[PDB]
Amino acid sequence: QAQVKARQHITVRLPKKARAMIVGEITNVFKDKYPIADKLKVIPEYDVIEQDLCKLLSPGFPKQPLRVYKFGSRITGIGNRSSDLDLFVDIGNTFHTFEHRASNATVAKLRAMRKFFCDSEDWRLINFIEQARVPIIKTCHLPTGIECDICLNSMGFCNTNLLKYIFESQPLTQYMCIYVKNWLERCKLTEQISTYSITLMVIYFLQLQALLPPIAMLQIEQAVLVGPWVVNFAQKSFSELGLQQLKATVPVIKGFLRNFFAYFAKFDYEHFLVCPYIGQANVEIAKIERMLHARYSAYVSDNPECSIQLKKPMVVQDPIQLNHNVTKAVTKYGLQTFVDYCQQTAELLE
RNA sequence: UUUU
Ligand SMILES: [Mg+2]
Ligand SMILES: [Mg+2]
Repeated sequence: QAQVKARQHITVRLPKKARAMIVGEITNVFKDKYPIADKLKVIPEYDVIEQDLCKLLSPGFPKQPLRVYKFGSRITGIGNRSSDLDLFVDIGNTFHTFEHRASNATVAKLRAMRKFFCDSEDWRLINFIEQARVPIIKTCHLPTGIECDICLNSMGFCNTNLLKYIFESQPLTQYMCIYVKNWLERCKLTEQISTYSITLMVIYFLQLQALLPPIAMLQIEQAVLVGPWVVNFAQKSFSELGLQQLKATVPVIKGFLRNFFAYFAKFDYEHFLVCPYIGQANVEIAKIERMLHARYSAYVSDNPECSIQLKKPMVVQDPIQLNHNVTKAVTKYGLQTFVDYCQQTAELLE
């Protein structure tokens, strides 16, 4: 539904559902959605899901290692009761193996898992996505009714741990991510700009305010790796880095949110990228690849096809899987819509 | 293009 392409000189209007949230009192996140989201980091239903996954799959893979990992918005603390649950099933100590493109061994495991879900009475198979970069099974866990995305890739679990450390260290980050997440949904932009992408933009914004560390700062070398990617981070106390941990009040949340939207309304996406790995302002698309760690340089030297896709309208770099522009699918019209909504949202916050 |  691109009116933007036809009338690029016209600001695409902020949807009313979004307008009414922004214009309305922001207290909902501070007093209602945050307690829900915090409680959803741990609930008994997750245990049932993990247990049922082990019961279902252990026969098919008779005596090999099997371990289930939870990740996604629920685990980091920005989920809601309708959120799905993302799960990484490690079969055969596959955790530390990174697959740029899903290997045949990986895809083979996924096809076998599919049949178990159909046959089982406890699960309802929804989708089988072998073609996606991260192949997943979408299935409903009928006992709890919770929709699950099952994958064989450990990177999601790894960046969920990073997010959880950030949120707990600097709770303002969590409040902001819950707000922009709901904003994104009311703006109907989730198909282009994901919740995860906007979380990285919030973290990067807060890094520029000297309230969060650069992720590279937390990885000075021993290192834990998933292929060429450094997935461990030093859980340094923010006091040790001089980072003050703010008391998140409605006024302070509202001020950072307004500055967040204002910043990305005026951000130069043509020459710069969102870079929580470097965590410094004005990180140029032209110089980013030379600022990455030796394992990336080594990895792209032998595999140039695996380098980060920088020839896109919007570049947001995953701070761990440094070869991943998480906004690579955003179109110039989708970006323009995002910019317009940011602009109009910043105004409504004053 | 589809998890994060
Ligand atoms: Mg999820
Ligand atoms: Mg999911």
